Amino acid sequence: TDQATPNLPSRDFDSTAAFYERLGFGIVFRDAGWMILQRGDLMLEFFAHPGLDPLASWFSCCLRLDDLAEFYRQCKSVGIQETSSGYPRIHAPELQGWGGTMAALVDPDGTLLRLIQNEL
Amino acid sequence: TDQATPNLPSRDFDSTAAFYERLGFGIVFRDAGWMILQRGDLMLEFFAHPGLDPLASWFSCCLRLDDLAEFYRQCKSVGIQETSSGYPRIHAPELQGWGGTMAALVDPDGTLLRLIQNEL
Ligand SMILES: [Ca+2]
Repeated sequence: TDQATPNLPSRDFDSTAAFYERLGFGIVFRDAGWMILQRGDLMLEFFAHPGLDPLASWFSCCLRLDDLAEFYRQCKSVGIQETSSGYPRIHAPELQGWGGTMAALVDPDGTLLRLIQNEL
Repeated sequence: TDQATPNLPSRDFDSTAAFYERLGFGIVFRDAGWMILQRGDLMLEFFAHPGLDPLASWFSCCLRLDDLAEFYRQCKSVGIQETSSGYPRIHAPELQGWGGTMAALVDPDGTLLRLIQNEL
């Protein structure tokens, strides 16, 4: 099956893996410069980027989810805080101008994951 | 189905849509700041980034393809040059350091799409 995957920066592969592992992602590949995490059909690939400046980062991807509320619930239960300040953090689901609901997760490297509910 | 999609920059949605249309992608959604292109199961999302410098870009994504050969054949056939610098451009499939094969496509905004043959 053809699939397009995001390529996201990681300042430290161990901390990235540990963060996403709490959300159900497992490592399916890892070498000195590349890491792939998977959670069911969700696949994220990370490149080593020790010099990243999170505040100047335009990195982001979308997670289009069949059940956004489950995932969102999961983020809050492992202790990611609902806040506007610092990272990592989450932003609650909000009705968007396009009739759908969307939340946001910001990971330890300041990467924005837009969480979007699939049109059921 | 859950899916993670890349979010890639575009200085001009018209030039982006016209380039990917030659490779079989259609527009699924477009507004002033966001655009979504689709080719079968491949989904790419673009955000407006008029200040981007295509020669200093860190943006990339992977295309993990059931038939890389076919895709690569379509790139050449629409006239994307196989060269070592400048954009857009293509890099021919290369047996990589994992046993698999890989090619590279650089798009009109300097974005690197790594083209990988899936393991059938
Ligand atoms: Ca056209």
